[PDB]
Amino acid sequence: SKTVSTINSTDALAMVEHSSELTLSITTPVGTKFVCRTPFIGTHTDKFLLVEMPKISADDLQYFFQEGFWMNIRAISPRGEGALIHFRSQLMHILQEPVPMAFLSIPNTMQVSQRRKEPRFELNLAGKVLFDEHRGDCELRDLSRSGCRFITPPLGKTYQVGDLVALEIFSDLRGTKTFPPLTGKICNLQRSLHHARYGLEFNEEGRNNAKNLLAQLKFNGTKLTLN
Amino acid sequence: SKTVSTINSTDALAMVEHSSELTLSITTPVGTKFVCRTPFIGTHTDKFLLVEMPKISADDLQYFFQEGFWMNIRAISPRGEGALIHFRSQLMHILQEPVPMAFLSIPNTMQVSQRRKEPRFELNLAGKVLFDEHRGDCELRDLSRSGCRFITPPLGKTYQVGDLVALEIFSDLRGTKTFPPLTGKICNLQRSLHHARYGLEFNEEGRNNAKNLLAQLKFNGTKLTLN
Repeated sequence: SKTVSTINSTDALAMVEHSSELTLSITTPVGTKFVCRTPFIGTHTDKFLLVEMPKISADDLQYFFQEGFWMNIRAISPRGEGALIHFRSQLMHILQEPVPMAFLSIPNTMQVSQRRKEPRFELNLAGKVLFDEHRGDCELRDLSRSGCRFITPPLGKTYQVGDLVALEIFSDLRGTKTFPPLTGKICNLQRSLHHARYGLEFNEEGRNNAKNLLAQLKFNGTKLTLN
Repeated sequence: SKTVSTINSTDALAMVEHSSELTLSITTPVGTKFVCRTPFIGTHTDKFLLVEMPKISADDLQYFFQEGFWMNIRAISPRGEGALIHFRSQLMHILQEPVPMAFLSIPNTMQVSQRRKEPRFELNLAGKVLFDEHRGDCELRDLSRSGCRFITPPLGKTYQVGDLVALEIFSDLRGTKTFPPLTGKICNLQRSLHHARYGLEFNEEGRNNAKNLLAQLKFNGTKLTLN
């Protein structure tokens, strides 16, 4: 159900809401175990992870919360069905003024357990959605190896969960031609009179064409674009 | 289109993503105005709002960024159509170590500019959704003076945008009786094989039974409850 992978810390931490609770698990040099919880404050650029200083005892601070100690930290994300972010960081500084705060290092990567088994790439590619012999307009919004997200004019033809559609995405900026079709079934949808969005899960052929389409796209840093 | 209201700061800031950009506007006693932007780091409880030190001259820090100076701030929220949060804060401390940070006061309330015109209250009340004489199970998840959000079991009959339905919410813990119907039009829906959620807008009398239902409810700090 949950897939775990290694993600760069910036993207990992962007999934965590500021003020949410962090669970810090510490093991001292002699192996003494200690756990404490405290709110996440935020991050300064990529230099430090700031947390509210936990209310621990003087002995706790002395034996378990020393600058230089490394520790395992768990953070939660409430997005979708929810995800867990696990990483290891070193306690760098403790400030009592102007408010109690602890500064932890930000590692290069973190382990994320989430429901999505793979990433989805953002993009904006116009095309047509074929269903029951009829075509409507659509715009591809994200694409993964196994599916995609697309939107349509809210007043056009609507689709239902389970419907089998084929997305013919324009290969050129002139409309006319289209990449080999992305075929699959409607997995989810969100609609109103203002919006119509759909999550699609490809079938074998659709996966084949997705890989093909993806390969013909050039990245532009944040999104994929025609090329 | 955008409605402005005054919200407690904890809730307003929860709408802002850590690391997002803040726009700081400062006016000196002689009327010199300065505007700069810098990333929001987070907040320590309700004591301070932390931001990365804006990249500005000694000149500008001297005339516009002194401890004690007041400034009006604008933050962004990406939720839904997007929202703006405006508030006034006093610069309390500037720290250079271990990283450059400015500590601002957190006012009790903030002004939020958003698309929703009124608040929606969370709850969990079981009931039935009546449509063409048929009754499907449902759970009311939020309620406002003008509408509500409800979900149904995934295998339940699905409603379409524009459908006129009536929510018969159980008034007692044993089913049996219900509150006067919350009648209205399906405004939006999100659906998959495993979830079915709906946003509903009340008609005139429906708005009346919503007020009447609400008033018959007991508040419990976080959500409303029966009895």
